[PDB]
Amino acid sequence: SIMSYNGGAVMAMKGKNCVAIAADRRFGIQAQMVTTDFQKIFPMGDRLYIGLAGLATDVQTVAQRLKFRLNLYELKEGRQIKPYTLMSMVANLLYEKRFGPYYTEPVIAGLDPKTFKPFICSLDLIGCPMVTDDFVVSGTCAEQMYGMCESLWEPNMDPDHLFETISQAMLNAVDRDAVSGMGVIVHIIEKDKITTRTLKARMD
Amino acid sequence: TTIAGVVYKDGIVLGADTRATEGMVVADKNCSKIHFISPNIYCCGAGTAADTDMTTQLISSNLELHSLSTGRLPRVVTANRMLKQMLFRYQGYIGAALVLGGVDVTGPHLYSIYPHGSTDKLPYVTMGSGSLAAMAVFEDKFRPDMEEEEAKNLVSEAIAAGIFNDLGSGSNIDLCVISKNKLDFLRPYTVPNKKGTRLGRYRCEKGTTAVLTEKITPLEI
Amino acid sequence: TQNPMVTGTSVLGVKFEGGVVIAADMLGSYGSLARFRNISRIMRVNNSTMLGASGDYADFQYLKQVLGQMVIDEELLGDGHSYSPRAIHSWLTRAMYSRRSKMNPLWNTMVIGGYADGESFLGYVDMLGVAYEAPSLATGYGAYLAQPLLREVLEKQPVLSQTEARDLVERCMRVLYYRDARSYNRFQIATVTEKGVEIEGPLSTETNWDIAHMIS
Amino acid sequence: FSPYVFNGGTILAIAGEDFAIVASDTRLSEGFSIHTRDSPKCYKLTDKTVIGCSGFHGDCLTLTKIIEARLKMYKHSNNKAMTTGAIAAMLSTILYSRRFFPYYVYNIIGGLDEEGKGAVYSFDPVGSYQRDSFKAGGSASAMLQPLLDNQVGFKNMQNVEHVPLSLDRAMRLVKDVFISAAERDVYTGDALRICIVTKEGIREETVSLRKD
Amino acid sequence: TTTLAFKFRHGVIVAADSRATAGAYIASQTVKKVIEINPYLLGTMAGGAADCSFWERLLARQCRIYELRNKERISVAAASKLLANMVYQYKGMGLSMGTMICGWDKRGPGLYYVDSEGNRISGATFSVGSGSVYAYGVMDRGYSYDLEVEQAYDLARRAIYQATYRDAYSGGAVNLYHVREDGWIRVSSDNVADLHEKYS
Amino acid sequence: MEYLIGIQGPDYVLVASDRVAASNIVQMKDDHDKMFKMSEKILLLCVGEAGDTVQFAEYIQKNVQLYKMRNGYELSPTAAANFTRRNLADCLRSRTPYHVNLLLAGYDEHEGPALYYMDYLAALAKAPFAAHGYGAFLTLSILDRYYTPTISRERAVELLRKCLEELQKRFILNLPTFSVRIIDKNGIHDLDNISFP
Amino acid sequence: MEYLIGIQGPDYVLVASDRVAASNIVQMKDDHDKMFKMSEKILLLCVGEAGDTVQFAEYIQKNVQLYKMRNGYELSPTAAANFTRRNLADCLRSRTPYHVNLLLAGYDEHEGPALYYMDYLAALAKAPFAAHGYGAFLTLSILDRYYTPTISRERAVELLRKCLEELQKRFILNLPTFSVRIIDKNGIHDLDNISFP
Amino acid sequence: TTIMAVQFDGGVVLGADSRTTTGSYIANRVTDKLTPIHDRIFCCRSGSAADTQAVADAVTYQLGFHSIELNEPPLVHTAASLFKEMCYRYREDLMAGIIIAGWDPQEGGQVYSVPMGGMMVRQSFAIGGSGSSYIYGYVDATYREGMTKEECLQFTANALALAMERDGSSGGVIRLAAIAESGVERQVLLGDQIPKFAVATL
Amino acid sequence: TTIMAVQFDGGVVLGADSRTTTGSYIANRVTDKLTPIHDRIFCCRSGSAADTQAVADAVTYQLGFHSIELNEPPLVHTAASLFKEMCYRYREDLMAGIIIAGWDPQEGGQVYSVPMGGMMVRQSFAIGGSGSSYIYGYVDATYREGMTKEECLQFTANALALAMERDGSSGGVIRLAAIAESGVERQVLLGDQIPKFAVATL
Ligand SMILES: *C(=O)[C@]1([C@@H](O)[C@@H]2C=CCCC2)NC(=O)[C@@H]2CCO[C@@]21C
Ligand SMILES: *C(=O)[C@]1([C@@H](O)[C@@H]2C=CCCC2)NC(=O)[C@@H]2CCO[C@@]21C
Ligand SMILES: *C(=O)[C@]1([C@@H](O)[C@@H]2C=CCCC2)NC(=O)[C@@H]2CCO[C@@]21C
Ligand SMILES: *C(=O)[C@]1([C@@H](O)[C@@H]2C=CCCC2)NC(=O)[C@@H]2CCO[C@@]21C
Repeated sequence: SIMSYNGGAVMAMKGKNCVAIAADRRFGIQAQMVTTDFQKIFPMGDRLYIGLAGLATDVQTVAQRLKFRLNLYELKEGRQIKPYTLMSMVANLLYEKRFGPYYTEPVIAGLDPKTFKPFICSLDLIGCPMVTDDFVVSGTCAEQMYGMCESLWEPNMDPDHLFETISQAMLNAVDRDAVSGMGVIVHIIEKDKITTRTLKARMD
Repeated sequence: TTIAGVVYKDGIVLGADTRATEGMVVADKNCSKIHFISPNIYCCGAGTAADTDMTTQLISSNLELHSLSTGRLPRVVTANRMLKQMLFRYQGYIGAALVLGGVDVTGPHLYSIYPHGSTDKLPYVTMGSGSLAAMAVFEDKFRPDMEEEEAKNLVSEAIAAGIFNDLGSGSNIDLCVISKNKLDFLRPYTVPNKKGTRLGRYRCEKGTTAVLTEKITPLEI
Repeated sequence: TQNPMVTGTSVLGVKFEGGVVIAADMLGSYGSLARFRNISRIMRVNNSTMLGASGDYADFQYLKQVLGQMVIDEELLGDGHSYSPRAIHSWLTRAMYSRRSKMNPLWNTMVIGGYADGESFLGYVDMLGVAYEAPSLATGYGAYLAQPLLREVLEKQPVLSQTEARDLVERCMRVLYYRDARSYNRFQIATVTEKGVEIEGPLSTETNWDIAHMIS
Repeated sequence: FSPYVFNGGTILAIAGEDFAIVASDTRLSEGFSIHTRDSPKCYKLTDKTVIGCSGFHGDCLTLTKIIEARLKMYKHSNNKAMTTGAIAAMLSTILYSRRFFPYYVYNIIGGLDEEGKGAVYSFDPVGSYQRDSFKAGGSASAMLQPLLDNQVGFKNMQNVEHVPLSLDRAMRLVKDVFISAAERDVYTGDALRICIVTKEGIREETVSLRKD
Repeated sequence: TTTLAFKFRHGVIVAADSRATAGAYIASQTVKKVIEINPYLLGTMAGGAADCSFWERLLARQCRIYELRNKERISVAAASKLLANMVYQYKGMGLSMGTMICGWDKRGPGLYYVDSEGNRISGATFSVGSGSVYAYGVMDRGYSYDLEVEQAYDLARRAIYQATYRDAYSGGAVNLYHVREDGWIRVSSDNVADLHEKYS
Repeated sequence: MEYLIGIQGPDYVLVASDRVAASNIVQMKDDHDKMFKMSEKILLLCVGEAGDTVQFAEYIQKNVQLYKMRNGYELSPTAAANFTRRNLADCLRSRTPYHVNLLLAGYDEHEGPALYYMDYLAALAKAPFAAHGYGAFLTLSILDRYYTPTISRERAVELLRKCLEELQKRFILNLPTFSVRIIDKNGIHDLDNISFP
Repeated sequence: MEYLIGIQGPDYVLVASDRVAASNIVQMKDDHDKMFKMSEKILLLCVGEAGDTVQFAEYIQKNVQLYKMRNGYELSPTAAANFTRRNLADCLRSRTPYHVNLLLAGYDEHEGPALYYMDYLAALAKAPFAAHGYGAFLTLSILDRYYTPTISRERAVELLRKCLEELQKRFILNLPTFSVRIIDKNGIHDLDNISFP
Repeated sequence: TTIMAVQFDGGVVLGADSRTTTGSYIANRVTDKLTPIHDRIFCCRSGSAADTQAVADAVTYQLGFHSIELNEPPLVHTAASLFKEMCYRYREDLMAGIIIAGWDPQEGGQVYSVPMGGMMVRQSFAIGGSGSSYIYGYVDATYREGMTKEECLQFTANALALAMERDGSSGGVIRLAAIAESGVERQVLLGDQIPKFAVATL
Repeated sequence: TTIMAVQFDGGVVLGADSRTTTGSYIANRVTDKLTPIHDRIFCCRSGSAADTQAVADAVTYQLGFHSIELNEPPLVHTAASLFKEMCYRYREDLMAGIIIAGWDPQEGGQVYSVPMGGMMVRQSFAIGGSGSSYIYGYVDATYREGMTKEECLQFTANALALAMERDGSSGGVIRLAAIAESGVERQVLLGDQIPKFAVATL
């Protein structure tokens, strides 16, 4: 599989007036680790983030082209983009390459720039959007993340409990995948602050 | 995927399931497979999700343009022609299988459109991996010129047959009733499956997770 | 065999209070050609057991030879022990698995039906050695078209009468004639009860073609 | 001609101080169709041992028969019943005997050791086996295993007391984990069969899972 | 998989990881890659788990039979020769075995590398598996015949730790064994998380 | 297979490459240079397929020098690395892909020393140390064992010698001599070649 | 790839082999012996596929020594070579072929020194000098240039040094040390290893 | 698929089965394989459903435009020529066997066959499809010159029923059309209207 | 190849073509595909010439031995069983489609079909070969119960001629055999004895 060449895991979770997005930190060529500080979560706004999983070259390419398009949109419109609009923009970008696909799967997590309502969505290889009220996962350890998230997620969680839930899910899921891990980074997005945390993880 | 459609005395009933899978894992449990084309025309999609989505959006935009130009209510044959010409152009590489239902000045029309550009105009149609299970119910219980409630029960039964007997179909049942006087978009219509109650609380408590670094950024309102 | 040559389509089976009913059409197809139109794909094994097969008719005939000889051999002993439907089902499973393990399969899917000790038996064996028991069974395309209707009836009403079961079998056969390309309009119905095995011969389904006028 | 097919199914085993639990789903499927909704994947070997088999069903049936025969033969030759570890080693040799035309079976053995404690042994299709404290196998093994690592093994948990596992908590955990598995895996559903092994014997329970 | 062994003045040092993988799924993190053939003779496992286990258990049976018939313990060279002859009969059929046989006999310490391809080589330092390349560098930069026992322990732990850091298919814990003249001892089982704490 | 290595220090970058050009089983050249000078404080080290290496490297060199001529100042290492990744990635899906593995070393007056790793799929990583080739597998753990972020350039040359000695002991290929350069605030300095008789 | 060489003189045979045992990209052993002692005046040098080499070589060794035990005298080099070729050829068309390339060196009291070349297809040739491996391609012309039939063993060791030096200059593989033996009327003598620091 | 056309003095008779298959599953069981190309010109389509539909629509468009520009009823030969051009040009891409039947004032009733590959031949009767193989001897034995419209209808129905009995890809109902100067008459034969032939029994 | 057998009250009629092909070249143009297995038992061979010849010789040997040991005329069912056993056992190795026709005192005139794969079925009439496909509708339309020997001969000749017209692998002369209690009568139809059917002309 060409998706599993570099590995990687991204997860987004929904709370009460908050969102959380977590990712693994490994960059490696198949079985060899190259670095342990690879960026997979990019800011597309003050309370809007996108996480990309898959082939690292396509991750960087898609992030840069998406920032191109988003910057032009925000200059022309004089507004900040809504999360659903960004979902549509990403889907359009991915489907333009339908027969020469980018090998990346995105998750979007954010708060609406006016009503501050949580939003999370996922997109597959070619751009079918999936909007959920609980959680979304993407990467090489998707089944493991699905099991953890189905077992742990509860509705209407405050930011601290949301952090604990997503941290436990990501840690225990990547501990069972060989090409994912080497650290976890979590962003908790609220109305008034962004909190970034790095987790104590297994480095084997 | 199980999608179905029947013609009854006053119009069209379309039905679908709400499960989306990536291989043998369930990705989405509340997908909407009934798409809007025009206020009188709707489409049920099966196959490749992105292809179905983009194709239906493109044809819907084209039909809105046509209706603005003409000032008249769009016709189901126009949608049929647009869709099948587009799909024939791509030689089956756009993996969209569609059930197209509408009511126009000529009456209720129902079509089945296949990914290679083949079209069939029929009084009842099924598509998807659970199509044969739905078609068994249709071939057993279909009568011409049914009432609205009979047709709704029949389409619900066919979608349920797809749900319980196919591994790629599941979750809830969505319905769309189209007559000349009204439109009913019933999401959800029946819920046959639910998740069992949880018996344990997996200790969720603060300070269980160990942190190395932390950065807090204040945002201005 | 590695390539089947003359095949049969789908076999149906339902258990009811006091016995089992099995149905199959009388056609052997050479590809898409309806070549042999008067063949019987149901077999009476013994007074309690009957068998129906889909797939290679030559492999079915070989199995009929071997099973008949086994039954005769047991009846020569005269000791008051007979083969139950369950024992014949287990022997069939062993035979198919042994053939598969030698990479020389018997290209059949089999339904075994029986009535012994006041209990009904319905069993499935496949080419690979997958075998199981269920209250209704259907092979081939009937697995997609007939099993839904049978299952829906059985979930609501778990116990059926002979009349209800026969009516349900006739409905399912009609559906198969509507939607299977390798199907034929003549079928046979075998029933096993406390009286034994009865086979009812060339039966036809009444079809409806009114929708032909709705094409416009 | 392919000699194999995938028939689905998930099995789970949890070892306790004085108990063992072996659970499985009861759905038998092939491709996108369902064969039966009432095919359990757990088999009783002795009064102290239960086995769980998932994979290709013909191989499962044949292997079950072979194991039963070998247990009878051992009792004839040695005048005693076989222990859980002896059964595990014998099964390892049985699996390796087909190394060049394997059994497509995943096996988990659960029971009591000779001191009365819980024992779980996990196998791969060619006969490599290990003694564990919990193990999941089948189609939803990758979903079930991380949750058991967290909740039974207390991995990644900071300042959490390692209270010993009780039969009640284990039963609740099994039920919850199978409820979560039936949500996301298409091969898992129908009913859950739970077998509890204690010095009083083997006790069975069945609970319902969603039928779609 | 990372397995390692070296001879020094005070005996043989054997070290292994504990991760078992099936594709990219981590099947286990507590697997045992060292087989105890007899109280004076050890073997390591890399490649196919079932193959290595079965054939080294068969070697253990044959070595016990040798001791019964000849009333003397088998030598390391003879045991490695037996294993190589056993696995040569199945060449081209798909066996995956990489083994180190370690012990102490009348010639002193012994260490032999035997693989399913047919190699049987004697040596003073060996490493087998996916992470063997990473272990070789640390071991080669640290190895001396005149090491002290604690220094040898630390070197083996460090090499396995670095291999688990760089290789995706290595991890878990470091299991360490010391072959001495009176038999082998189990030294330690150290989780690589604790080693990360110690070394960083 | 060809070998590249780079070590980053507090105020310097140290790079080394092998000097072998091979065809089939013979070494055609033993004093080959695999380092390209992008600017006064940037070096590009390229290995990979024949022809692809020089064509890609010289295209990048020409465009970087054109930036200097047109704007009167030089590209920073980060900008040069991102330009390189953009071009390699763009050509990845075309009919003329380049099969090149690259290291980029540089010094910025405001950002300091920088070392960048790029594989043939055009993924860009920033590293304290990095290596390319089959010998990387043998020498990356030596760097992991002995590297500290506060390392002096004398100790860096010693660590480089350790890695090359390991290649002489355990590697099956004959890589007898290595080119060594250093980049600091004063520019690019050629150090002595590391040779093994 | 492994390297074997043999030079025949008026009263002696000189053989050399490399001492490297390799797996993938690492040298696992650097003091490997590839010479097998058939009798008091016969040496067999075998390279090729792993396992095949030792199995075939030790089978031949066992049968030659059994001839000595049974008959009270030893096989001549010619007879040993023909026995070896017969066995390799017989196994060529069976289900268990050996992929081995061989040199056989010997001294006969009545026939003198002898060197025999055998490829994996079991063709047997008698030669004044011969070599096996990829390095043969590089060193056979050096032997052609400087070999005379009347060469002394001091000059033979010098010519061997020339060939090995060429391998150090032009060959892509790391073959740093070589085992050297000589066979004369007094038997087999181990000479010093030829090493390149 | 089984398609047939027979010419009588003053017109033509066309007939087809009504089965669409995706493998061994019948997707449509009442399909119409007879297409009006013009007022007195019809085509029977065999092969790929999509390909035949597309070609038929294109020829209908071109023929309508031609008839408007010339202010005449079209000729059957012209429609056959348009079909031949399209089927020969895209013969690598298309799987389409066509029968073109019709009436025009100049030549009367005409039947043309365009097989796969794009050749065009005029026949007195034409048969096509996968089931056509089973009725070649029957049509050769039964065809006679100077048949009337009713005899042609009976002959076509008999042949189609015989083909539907033996072919797994043919079946359903029989669709018939008679084209003459007075116009087009269409019939469906279903159930007991379909001719029956006794099956041999021992 | 086209082979046929029809049963009448008191016997059977067999018929075959006379073409052997190696690709598109006719190696033998007067071959005999009807083989006497016993005095009143014949086989029609289809498929591989060598395979069918070998199987026929083996069955002739076995049946002769059986008849000598039992001191009875053999049954047609016994010959069909021997053919079925051999064709099923070596079904992977053999390409042989057989028709076995005959008369015995116990059951009268009998026709059995052994297709490829080794199944055995008794039929009132049987057709086989590559040309048999073109006459399925004709035999279904023309077959009637209670035919006489002369009507059966005419029916078989008509069917074989129709098959030979349309198949490139069938042709030559028509070989017919009638088997009854009184014995075997063999005929050849060549040239103008072969039934003619008019070809459509425009
Ligand atoms: C249904 O066909 C299905 C769904 O993904 C469906 C597709 C179109 C609309 C959105 C969701 N398509 C698939 O590929 C899987 C396989 C079986 O059914 C699916 C769930
Ligand atoms: C190691 O080589 C490895 C181990 O799973 C295996 C299992 C335990 C005992 C023997 C070693 N074998 C494998 O196939 C995977 C991939 C590479 O390393 C493994 C983890
Ligand atoms: C007929 O040839 C057939 C029809 O599906 C098709 C239906 C619409 C009009 C054109 C003919 N084509 C096919 O591919 C199937 C298989 C054999 O015959 C079909 C039923
Ligand atoms: C007939 O099936 C055929 C005959 O050659 C063969 C001749 C002898 C008696 C058995 C039948 N077999 C063939 O392979 C060719 C090709 C098609 O028909 C043949 C003429």
